[PDB]
Amino acid sequence: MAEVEETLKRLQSQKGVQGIIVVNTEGIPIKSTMDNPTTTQYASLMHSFILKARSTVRDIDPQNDLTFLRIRSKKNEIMVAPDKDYFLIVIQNPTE
Amino acid sequence: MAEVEETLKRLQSQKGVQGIIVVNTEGIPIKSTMDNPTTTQYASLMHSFILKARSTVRDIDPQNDLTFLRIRSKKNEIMVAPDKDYFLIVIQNPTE
Amino acid sequence: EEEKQQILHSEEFLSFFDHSTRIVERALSLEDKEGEIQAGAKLSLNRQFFDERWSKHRVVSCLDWSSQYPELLVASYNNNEDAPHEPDGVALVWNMKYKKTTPEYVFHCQSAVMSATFAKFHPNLVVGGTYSGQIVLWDNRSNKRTPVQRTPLSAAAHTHPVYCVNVVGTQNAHNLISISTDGKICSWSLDMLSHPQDSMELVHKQSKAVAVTSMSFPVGDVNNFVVGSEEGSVYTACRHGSKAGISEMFEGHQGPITGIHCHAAVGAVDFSHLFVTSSFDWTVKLWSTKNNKPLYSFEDNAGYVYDVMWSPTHPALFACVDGMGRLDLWNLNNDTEVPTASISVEGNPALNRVRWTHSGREIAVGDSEGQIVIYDVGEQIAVPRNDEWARFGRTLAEINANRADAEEEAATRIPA
Amino acid sequence: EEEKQQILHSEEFLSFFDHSTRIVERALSEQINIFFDYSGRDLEDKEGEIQAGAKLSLNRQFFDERWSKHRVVSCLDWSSQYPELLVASYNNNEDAPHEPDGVALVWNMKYKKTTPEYVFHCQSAVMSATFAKFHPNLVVGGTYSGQIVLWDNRSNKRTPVQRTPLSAAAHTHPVYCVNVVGTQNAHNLISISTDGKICSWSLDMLSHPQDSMELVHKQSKAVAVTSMSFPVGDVNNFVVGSEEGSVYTACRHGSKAGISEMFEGHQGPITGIHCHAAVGAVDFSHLFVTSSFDWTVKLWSTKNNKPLYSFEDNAGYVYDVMWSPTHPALFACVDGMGRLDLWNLNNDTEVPTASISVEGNPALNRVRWTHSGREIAVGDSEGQIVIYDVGEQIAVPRNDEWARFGRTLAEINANRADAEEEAATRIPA
Amino acid sequence: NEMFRIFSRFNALFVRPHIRGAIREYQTQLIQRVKDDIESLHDKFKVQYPQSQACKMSHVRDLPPVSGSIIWAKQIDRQLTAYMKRVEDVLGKGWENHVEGQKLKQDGDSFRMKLNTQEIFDDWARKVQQRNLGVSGRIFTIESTRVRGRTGNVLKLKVNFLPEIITLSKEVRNLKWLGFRVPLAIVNKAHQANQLYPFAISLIESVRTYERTCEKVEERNTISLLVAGLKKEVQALIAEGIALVWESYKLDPYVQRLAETVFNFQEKVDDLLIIEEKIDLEVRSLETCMYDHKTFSEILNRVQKAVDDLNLHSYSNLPIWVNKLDMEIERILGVRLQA
Repeated sequence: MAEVEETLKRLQSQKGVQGIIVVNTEGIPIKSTMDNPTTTQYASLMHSFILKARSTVRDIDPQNDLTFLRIRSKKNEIMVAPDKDYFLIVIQNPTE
Repeated sequence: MAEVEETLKRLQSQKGVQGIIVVNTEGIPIKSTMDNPTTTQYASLMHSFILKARSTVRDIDPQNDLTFLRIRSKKNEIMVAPDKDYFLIVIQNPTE
Repeated sequence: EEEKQQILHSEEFLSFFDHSTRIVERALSLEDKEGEIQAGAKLSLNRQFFDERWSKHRVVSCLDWSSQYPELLVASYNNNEDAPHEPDGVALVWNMKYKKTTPEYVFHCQSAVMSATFAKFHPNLVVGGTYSGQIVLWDNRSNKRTPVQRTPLSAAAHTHPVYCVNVVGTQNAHNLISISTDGKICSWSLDMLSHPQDSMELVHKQSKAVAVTSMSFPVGDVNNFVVGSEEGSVYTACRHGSKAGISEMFEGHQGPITGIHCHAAVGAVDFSHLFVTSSFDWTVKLWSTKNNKPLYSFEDNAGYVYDVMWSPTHPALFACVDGMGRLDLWNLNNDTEVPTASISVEGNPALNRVRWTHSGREIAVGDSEGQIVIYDVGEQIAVPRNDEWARFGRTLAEINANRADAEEEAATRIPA
Repeated sequence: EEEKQQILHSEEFLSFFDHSTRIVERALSEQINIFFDYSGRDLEDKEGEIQAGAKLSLNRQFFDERWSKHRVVSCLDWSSQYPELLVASYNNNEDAPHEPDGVALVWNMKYKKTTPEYVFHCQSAVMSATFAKFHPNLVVGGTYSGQIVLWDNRSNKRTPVQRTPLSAAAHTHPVYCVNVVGTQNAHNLISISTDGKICSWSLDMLSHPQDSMELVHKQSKAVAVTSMSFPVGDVNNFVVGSEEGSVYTACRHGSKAGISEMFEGHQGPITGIHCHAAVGAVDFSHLFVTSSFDWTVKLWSTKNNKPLYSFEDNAGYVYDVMWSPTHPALFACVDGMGRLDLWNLNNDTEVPTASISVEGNPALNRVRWTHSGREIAVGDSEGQIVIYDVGEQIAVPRNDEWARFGRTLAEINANRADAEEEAATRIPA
Repeated sequence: NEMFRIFSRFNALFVRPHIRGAIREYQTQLIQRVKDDIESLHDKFKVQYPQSQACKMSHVRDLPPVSGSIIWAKQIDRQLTAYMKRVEDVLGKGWENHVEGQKLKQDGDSFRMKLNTQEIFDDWARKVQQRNLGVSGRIFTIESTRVRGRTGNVLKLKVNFLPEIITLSKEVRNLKWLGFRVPLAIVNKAHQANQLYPFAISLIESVRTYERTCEKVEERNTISLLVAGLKKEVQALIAEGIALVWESYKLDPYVQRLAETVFNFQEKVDDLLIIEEKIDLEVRSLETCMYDHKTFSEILNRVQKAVDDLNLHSYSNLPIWVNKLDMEIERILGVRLQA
């Protein structure tokens, strides 16, 4: 718990980070640091993107690196890291 | 004139670049010099994932401009971006 | 491709691709089991393909790696000695990567097939010839193990048993060369196989033609090849031209040409003059285009050497095999007298042909009993540096000077 | 809430989170911006001033704060199987007594991450720290209490996986330093205690060593092993340093097991003894480097009873030194003043060839270059391991530099013989 | 240093007809350099050895403190003497004839006065004589004291040892290396302490292991009866050790037996902790499980496999633990049945 939380706080220790959220497909985040309605809504949105990306991967190659898939867009480098038990979605910056 | 071919050579011969497709906005790769079906399937998968990313963005805020989607997979972790005008493919490994 | 180009050649699409490519480029810019490089990567006899329906009572005839895809082995079998009812002779294949012992196309041949090789000019098929006067083509596309088409076994084609054949010309313009025991130089049209595209009754030394038992051509020099002889008169076979044929009767042995390939190692020093040869008289010598006599030799084993076809990268290594059942890979830059990589097969059985892979990554070996054994040939000896290629060429020149010096010493030191 | 707290505290999910954070590092360090410039025109100022010390330039200070509270670099050894990182053996957590006395961090080279890719916690202070080349999922370290333990870098436990038991036959005295000895065929990780026991152990049994013996020489006088040195391959032969100040060459195998020879040239306790770290065509097994707290960096020969040559540049008690892994001439040097004074024997003998003086006396304890020698690593009192890059101003070894170094060694022997003759002539009547 | 390098280069011109001229030309520069060197040596000596940064580095080297200060002073004196000898060789014997040489001689006399170290040796000997120590005659020196919150004597039984013995051993080693006189009776006592040191380390490790076992019992008081056999074995071994005397020759075999017992207790405690966590999780899960026959059967089978493993584990009071587990299962099943 505290190990994963410290790892998240270290990866998001970069200044200006939009938000690093340990997430879930259930529409709520495992560990987020944003506004609660926005965090739950973005958790559901990332759940939808995660299901679509999982189907896309299984269509392309069903044995790929299916534990993380970032979105390094200019707005937020959305580092989705869906684990096997939990999940993560880190809307991060393009710098660090 | 040679800018498109230069971009294809840049994003296809980068640091571990999988290959570059100057594809149209339909998603599927344009220049496929082998069995095109794998390129079209992977590009349709990536277009579905990009639409999912757009849906998540609009869930957060639809007026966000995107640079790329940093897809991470064992076949070709694509840092590409399917667009409404074309599709520029850049699949490379940041650690390689 | 017009729509693909127009999607590519849009100005906005080209600019977006350039910006995204530059941005992405700037953003993204056991060991002990691996410790057998100099002690096993050059010789790792692994793939023991022996189809008992074919391997038993049969020997190995020749071998090659397919240019279209080197993952397979395009090799034939010799005359099945104890199969009066069963097929006379066919070709097996063991995939290098995939673990499938069955050949993808067991082209069973009615006669006894002489030798064969794959062909990437029309990569759907394989080609070969018979030990009774036929050359046939079979394809992995078809579903018949018999010959898809046969060259006309008449005066036009190789009447005598033609043991060597090669598809002269790449996919640009292919004309399957055939050389007969009766010396019928026959560049055959790979598409129209009714009659060969060329019918040249090759001969040398005042039309007293020799038995061309080992055909070889320089890499890319489609206008000149090299033909071995049973009488040893290996005369440089010009391939293109009116007077094309075996001209310079360089004699660098004392027996029939066992197996000879053009020593076409590639690097800084272009050794296209040299050509590795093997004799029936246990005389593995290095004949060359300039060196009318054998430049340097090797006569270690008592029995006759099987064949010689060095790898196409390092001029130092002379890939061959001993008649007493052992490999023979002598690296010239490593040693000049003793055979360097004289690996020994199990049971010391003889072979009649062997070949490195088309990439040089593995040097397989045949068997008299038919057990096809493939030995990996890694980068310990096959990786030629440009300096190492130049070093081997300079060592060859120094050895030529030393041979001239030793000949002079013998000439001035013979007590007469 | 309860579900998220249980998921985070769950073992498999926490391990997946750690692996994902490792990937987060491997991406966050590898994620450059969009319009970054790589044309190389901006290096005009860098190459213009590179003519005054290109061979010395700090790369990155991969220090920390949760494990560096007044805990200097107890050891240093660049990794081999995954050479993209280095270790940082922090000293005892004196400034943080609440923390355990041993917190071993890993400095970074591939990524710009201050935190490490692993950790090796220790109950006592880590005396030495070794990264295992033949085992790719762990490291080696010895407690200042005297326990040589192992905490894996690939597992999920910074605590000792298996500690050396405090047996009476074991190293009850503090284990000063150990070496990752033995190949895959016969691995025997040797040890050296404050008493100096040569625990030629086995790979597995961390409580039962394969071979152990408290060493003594000079009429069975026990010697405190200041450091461990040996030729690369010589299982029996070895060298050592003494707290009382007498380097003694050691035999491991044979009936004369222990310090067989004793080449004493220093004037005090031996700081560090690295062997011939770059042997070209010549064989430099008859001599080695030596460091001592007597303000003089020595060079003692395995043959010569007295030391071969002395570099006495230190104005005070030196810290640590070692020859370069690549250049036979170059030999890194470091004292208490932080004076990175790598000297090239064949190039610049009298003065240190590469003088890099970090001000404020950066409290070096061990200065170790990379396994490939691209950057030399040394750490001050705090633990800021400054990897000064070994640029080509000194890094390049000549084609004849092996033969030229052998000729320079012969010339050094000749000049030493001449000095001995002059000293003999200086004896009056 | 530059002047010394120049002198070393020009040493080949001693017989040449320019040596005296060079000496006359560079006498003033050599005197100034000698004054600068004497000033630097005086500044280094004014750097206080007792709180030196180099002294901190030497403590980082793990040397004894007073011996290390003496070693630093000796190294400074060796550097000063070497510089003086090099200067005397460069400028000839009787270097005090010049004014700069006389000033250098005065500075060297001041440095020799300020760098004795015999006073440090005498102070160390006086401190050792004042101490006059000897311990470890009794095995379990029961240091029972009223702990914070517990007035009962917290029995910190152990050999009569401390870091002072290690300090004495290091001081003896340093004195042997540096050549000093000392209280040789204290030296013999230090030799005996160095002999007994591994046994003392084993005793301290046994005390730490016993503390760890007590902490494990305090944690898993819910399983404290289950490791009762290990607790009884450890208590018996500790009683035997307490009966033993640390001066006894049997101290080594007693320490070996105590180490074996401590290792057994630690392994048993760890295994029992893992098993007890599994059992408690199984009990809670069976209480909160879905009320279905298959689910109850699966929970019961998991509990039974855990019970079989625990029986193989060779814990103490297995029937009592089985009875407690059965009663708990009965209560859980009763709640489920009422519902």
